[PDB]
Amino acid sequence: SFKCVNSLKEDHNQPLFGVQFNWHSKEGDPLVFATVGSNRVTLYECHSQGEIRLLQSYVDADADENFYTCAWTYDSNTSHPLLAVAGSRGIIRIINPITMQCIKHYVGHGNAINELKFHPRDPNLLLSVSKDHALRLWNIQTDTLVAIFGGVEGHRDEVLSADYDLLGEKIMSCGMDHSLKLWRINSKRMMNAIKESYDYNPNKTNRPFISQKIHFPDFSTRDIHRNYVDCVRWLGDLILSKSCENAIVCWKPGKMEDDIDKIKPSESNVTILGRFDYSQCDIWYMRFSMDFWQKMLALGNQVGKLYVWDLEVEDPHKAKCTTLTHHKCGAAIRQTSFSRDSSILIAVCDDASIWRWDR
Amino acid sequence: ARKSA
Repeated sequence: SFKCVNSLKEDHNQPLFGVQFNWHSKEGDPLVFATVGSNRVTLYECHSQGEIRLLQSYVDADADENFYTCAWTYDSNTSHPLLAVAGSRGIIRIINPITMQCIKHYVGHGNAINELKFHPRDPNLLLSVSKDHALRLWNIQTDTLVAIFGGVEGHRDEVLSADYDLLGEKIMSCGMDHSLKLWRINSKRMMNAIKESYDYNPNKTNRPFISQKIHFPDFSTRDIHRNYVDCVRWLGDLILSKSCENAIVCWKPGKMEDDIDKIKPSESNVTILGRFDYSQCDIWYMRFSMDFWQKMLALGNQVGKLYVWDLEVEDPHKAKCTTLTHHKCGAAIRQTSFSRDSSILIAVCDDASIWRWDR
Repeated sequence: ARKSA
């Protein structure tokens, strides 16, 4: 249960495509979130009585850049939080949130970057998914491209989303080819490639760092959705994914009894465990989020209504839905984010507005 | 499928 305590709008009037709370903020520090839209990323700090305090932006030198996505991590040596941002230029920027300086940047993808995710156990491993049909895993400690996930048996159109499982042993990706694909990263090959990426220092050797070209997923399906698949998340060994068909589907590879780690590349079946329907979300690039504990899931629709499902129930199809509406919130909500303590939910919109809901 | 309404 939540109530709307404040809203604001950013001056550019372009869509805000992304929002993320920093879940690596120190004890006793105020809750901070980043928004991305137009050619900028902006940080805000949440205070009492609904106050949303504007801090500082990073604004790209290219007026034609459009940032789509951001993801928090921290510097593994200093603990200081870092923020990665990317979008239409296909350039990943690593931003120091304190000063909003761009510390370094990576380029590879043949196009726009649609999503960034950090590995759940290793703050240096950054996944990017691209309009060029590939995913890339980067090590931002050694500045190395560890692997490219692609090929003719990889995605055949834009990759729109991906997610690591809890342990960071595998990734599920999804995109415009209507497919969801599993890529295991705990193979001997991949764990070795990771270990070598940490051993690489271009000042101490002559070799370039060789990336893995991974051209075959460990599972693939087009049997969940019938249109572009634009958001995916692991829930334990199950998958939650959505398309633009007004449903989030909960499913797993194989038959009901099949262990995720026994699934082979040729597996032809999937099992649907449930489906959460909602209304008026027919456009693509509309992302749901979960709280830190994965007890809840929030999604906005294309007319400014928020749906929140309580997943603290015995089976996925028993999820309990709550809806959150405000008479002044009428634009498409692109993404939501919960604070780490679950006390605040933020929604951002196509009209550049930001909406704060307090628990 | 359209990206915006």
